[PDB]
Parts: sequence; structure tokens; C-alpha cells
Amino acid sequence: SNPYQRGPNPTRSALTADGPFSVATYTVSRLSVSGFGGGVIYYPTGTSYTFGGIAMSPGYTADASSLAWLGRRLASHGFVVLVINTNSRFDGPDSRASQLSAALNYLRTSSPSAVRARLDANRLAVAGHSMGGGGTLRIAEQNPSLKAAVPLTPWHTDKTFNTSVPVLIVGAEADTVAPVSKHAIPFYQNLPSTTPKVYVELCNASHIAPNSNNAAISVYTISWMKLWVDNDTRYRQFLCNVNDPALCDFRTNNRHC
Ligand SMILES: [Cl-]
Ligand SMILES: [Cl-]
Repeated sequence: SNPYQRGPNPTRSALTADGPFSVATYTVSRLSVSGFGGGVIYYPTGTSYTFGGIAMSPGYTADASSLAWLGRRLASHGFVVLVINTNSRFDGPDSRASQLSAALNYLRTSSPSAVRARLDANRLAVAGHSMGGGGTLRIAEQNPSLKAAVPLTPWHTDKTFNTSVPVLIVGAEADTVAPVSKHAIPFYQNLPSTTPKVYVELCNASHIAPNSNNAAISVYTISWMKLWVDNDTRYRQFLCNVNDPALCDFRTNNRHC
């Protein structure tokens, strides 16, 4: 049952470190693509399976290296992951959405054959930090064929996204760049009631929490992508009946349980 299932039965512990797949990396040079600023593809190797794809945007004034740990972590659990560099480090959220859109098309159509051989382009998702998270919400509204969206410490001036794409937002309690009461929580609240949605808020963390290995980001991001990109119900356990001391808030419409 479930053609998209990959990897062993998950444990919490297993989801805080790199997963069972070996990872290869491919550098996409800035000048080799129009529509975004290149970046790095992390993707499984040593295997004949295909996997869903994820495009992920860094945040404000940031480079793709800021999310390298997470690009690798996701890929190691069975995903083809392109972490972009933006055309300019100063690009805003809706610009980042357009470049996510270009990056997804690049992964499907123009990436190396080794990468395309590992990709099922029918199952794609998006994630991003800060302003990249705002871009993630924008693209999920523009393109509802996406399987999932994970905005990390997101920032946007628009607060309402009418999307049917399942959304998990990570806020940071002590974020002063994108205070959750002004960004993350309004985004969560304003999503359609019918859309499966989860908000998790990290105790004591600030805006830079996504820029380094973080156990909670790892668990919630892997689990949401597995549940929606792979239809993998083994990962519902981490997302349902949650009682997680790393969190200082938790909200859900419980559509995914
Ligand atoms: Cl913009
Ligand atoms: Cl398409």
C-alpha cells in the first residue's frame, strides 16, 4: 500500500538527524538559469527510487548556504531539494515566490539527468525562511497543484493567502524580525478553514533559528513533507496529539489526523 512510501518506520529521534538515503549535491550556477539565482540541489543517490521535489528559498539578505543543513536533511530522508539563491539578496517575498516557481520548473525540465532520474515531478512542495516563507505562502496561493508548503519564521506584508495547499508554519517565540503576532499567527489564522494547517511556535527561538540544525524544525518539516508529498500516514503520529516541550504554542484545524 502507498506507492510513494520510502524509508523505514520513523522514530522522533531518527527525524532529528540525516535520514537513510545517501545524498548527492549539484551546484546550479547563477548565470546558468533565468528566473532565479541558481542554488544547490540535494538529492538521493545509491537508489533506484523516485522522490518528490521541494524548492526552498532563504531569507532576507541571505544565501542558500543558510539552509544547507535543511536541504541536506530533507534530501537524506528521501526528497529532491533545490535551495535557491535569489536574483538579488534584497528581493522581497513575492519576488521570491516567482523565483520558487522558476526553480520548480527548472527541477522538472532542465536539471541534470541524474537529478531528473530521482524526481517524481508530479509531487512538488515549497519551503522558505523569512521573506522566503512569505514567498512560500504566495506561491501556494498562485499554484495549488503544490502538495505542501512550510513557511519558516515567515514575513510578508500581505496577511491572507487563499490556498488549498496544506500549510505548516513554524514561528519563533522571540522573533523580532518577523514577530509572530504580526506575521506567522495572522498567516495561520487567515488560511482557509477547509485547508489542513498547523502552526508550531518554538520556545525561546529567534528569527535565526532556521539557519542551523534545529530538532523541532527537522521533525515538523520532514513530517509535513512526508505526510503530503508522499501521502505517508506513518508521519501523522508526529503531527497529531502533540505534546512537545520545545513548543510554546500549537494550533491546528486537525484535518490531517
Ligand atoms: Cl517582492
Ligand atoms: Cl508544469
